[PDB]
Amino acid sequence: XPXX
Amino acid sequence: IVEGSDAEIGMSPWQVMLFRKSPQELLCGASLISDRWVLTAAHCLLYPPWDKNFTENDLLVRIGKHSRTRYERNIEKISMLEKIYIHPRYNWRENLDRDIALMKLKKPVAFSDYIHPVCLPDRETAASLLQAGYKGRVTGWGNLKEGQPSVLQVVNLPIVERPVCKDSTRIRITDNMFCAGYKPDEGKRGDACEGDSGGPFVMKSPFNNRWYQMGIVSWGEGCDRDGKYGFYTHVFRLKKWIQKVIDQFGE
Amino acid sequence: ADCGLRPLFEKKSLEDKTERELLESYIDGR
Ligand SMILES: *[C@@H]1O[C@H](CO)[C@@H](O)[C@H](O)[C@H]1NC(C)=O
Ligand SMILES: [Cl-]
Ligand code: NA
Repeated sequence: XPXX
Repeated sequence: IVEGSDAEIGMSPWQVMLFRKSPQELLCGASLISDRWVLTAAHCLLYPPWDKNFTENDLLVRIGKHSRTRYERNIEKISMLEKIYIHPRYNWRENLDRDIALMKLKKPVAFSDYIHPVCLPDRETAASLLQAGYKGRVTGWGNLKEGQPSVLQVVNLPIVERPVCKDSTRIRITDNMFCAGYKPDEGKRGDACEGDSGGPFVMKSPFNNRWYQMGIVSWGEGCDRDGKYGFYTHVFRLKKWIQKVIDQFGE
Repeated sequence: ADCGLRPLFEKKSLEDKTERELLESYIDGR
């Protein structure tokens, strides 16, 4: 999902 | 960065590290676009599903770095943030559309051999360069595999055709994103990964020999998986917003 | 303004170790  | 290599000294002098004050840790990458403005991904600052919502006082930026961890007294500059600006239509609830944020520093940073801004593309540079099969470059201090590097990593990756990007994922992609990475049939590897988020995807223009930031590391599903691609915020398409913010709040 | 021109590379007429891969993709990538 998001890079994070 | 997966399947990259150590950057050379001063190779990416616009690279910025977004750093949490407490506990002290790397949060994200970012880029220097002028002496007082830094560009990053909105999701580095605001992502409610993970209870993330940083305020200016929670963060620092570190500019001119090479080592991931060492304090580089000689060369790095540590700056405080005056204000964070997140795109108002950043769609965190669905697909990370418009994954972009600006940070204004509390004082201008002095440029040096290690600290220097990247250009933002004009319309024709974007049209000409952001085409499938042309390569850009991603840098960061993120994970080496889906495991942290000693120094800044670099990898070059080709831009991918939109239908291939679209068919690779169930996330609803938009024209404010592009994807990059090798296809399985190209027999090469490489990707950004966690911790590289917010940092720059750059291209060297053959028209004027300058480096332009075309993308921001935004999202992906794992890192360096076969048939998956990294996704990047499309900087040119969001440049109208960048210009509005800087015009209103001061270069 | 002076953006995008690196002190230790373009400003010294020095190339980094992999930038030619980017330039060559303009020839061969499409
Ligand atoms: C984030 O935190 C700020 C306070 O620092 C709050 O005003 C704002 O509503 C929060 N944003 C979201 C979307 O949760
Ligand atoms: Cl194959
Ligand atoms: Na892949």
